[PDB]
Amino acid sequence: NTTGGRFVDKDNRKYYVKDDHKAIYWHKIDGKTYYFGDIGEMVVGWQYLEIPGTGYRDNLFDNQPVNEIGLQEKWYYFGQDGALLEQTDKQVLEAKTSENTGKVYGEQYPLSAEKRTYYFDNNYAVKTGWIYEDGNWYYLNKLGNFYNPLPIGEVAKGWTQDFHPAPWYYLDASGKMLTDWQKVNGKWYYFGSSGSMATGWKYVRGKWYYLDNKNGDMKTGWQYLGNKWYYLRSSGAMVTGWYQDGLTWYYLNAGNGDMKTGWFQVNGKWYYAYSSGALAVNTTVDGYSVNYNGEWVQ
Ligand SMILES: C[N+](C)(C)CCO
Ligand SMILES: C[N+](C)(C)CCO
Ligand SMILES: C[N+](C)(C)CCO
Ligand SMILES: C[N+](C)(C)CCO
Ligand SMILES: C[N+](C)(C)CCO
Ligand SMILES: C[N+](C)(C)CCO
Ligand SMILES: C[N+](C)(C)CCO
Repeated sequence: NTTGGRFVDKDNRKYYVKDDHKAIYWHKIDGKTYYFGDIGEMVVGWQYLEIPGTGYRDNLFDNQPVNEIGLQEKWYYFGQDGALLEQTDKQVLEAKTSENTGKVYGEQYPLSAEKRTYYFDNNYAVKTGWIYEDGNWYYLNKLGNFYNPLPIGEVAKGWTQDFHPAPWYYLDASGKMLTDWQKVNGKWYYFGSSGSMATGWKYVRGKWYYLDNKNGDMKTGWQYLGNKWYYLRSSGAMVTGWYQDGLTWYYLNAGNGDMKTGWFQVNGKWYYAYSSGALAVNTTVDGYSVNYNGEWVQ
């Protein structure tokens, strides 16, 4: 809704001048959208800018006061003629890098040789968060790595937290979200149906597995958890019943799986495990005899 002015080439910059004042920030001119920053220099290419449409950064000229309101910022793409790319779906564009953002008309820089697919929201900003395409989920970065906004809107690869104990996801080499059991850096992780990395005890397909409570990696062998011992086989699955480690027998509780100590009964017969879990065999324990199977013979 800006009219009556004209574009001007001056001082190796581009301005829009109306009645001898310069356009600043966002303007809708002649069916296209432009942005002229804080002093009037028309921008081109990739730009991380305050969002348009509020009025506070819109239809303003440099003779007018500017509200000190700090608006939210997003990525936008402008053509080399300054016109905003008004995309609401997706488009393959030169990759944004450290060398091709925040430039104004007149500044010399090369377009990126590498092109990437960028996704856009209904208001022409680069989209972030989860998107679905061709049978897969991809995550578009919401934040910079851990201030610089460059990563925002890029396709996440590898281990990625989704911030609103934020959930972990793993995206493969093309960005596809993995589900179910996956081996990453030599260790097993379970991502279920939703993609969220499991932690703690998890019942999957009729067996118990323990994933590290913080890191998600599947444990095997003997594990001391919640003041009790459990034995997990090499596949990760929790064992119940009798288990022989070398010559030594252990009994893992039916159901819960915790290792028994002291006197315990299995199918009518009595057994004694020392504090280590080791079954007493062919000896006595406090007056009671136990045979080669560890059974109490009265
Ligand atoms: C990965 N999903 C989009 C299915 C859920 C994340 O909120
Ligand atoms: C990235 N992991 C989820 C594997 C560990 C971080 O604590
Ligand atoms: C070995 N896991 C059971 C952890 C995954 C393969 O099914
Ligand atoms: C039964 N487990 C102890 C293995 C899981 C939590 O109930
Ligand atoms: C079963 N015993 C009698 C051997 C000991 C526990 O009461
Ligand atoms: C860990 N336990 C004490 C249960 C057995 C020794 O490996
Ligand atoms: C002989 N035990 C009772 C110790 C184990 C049989 O599975």
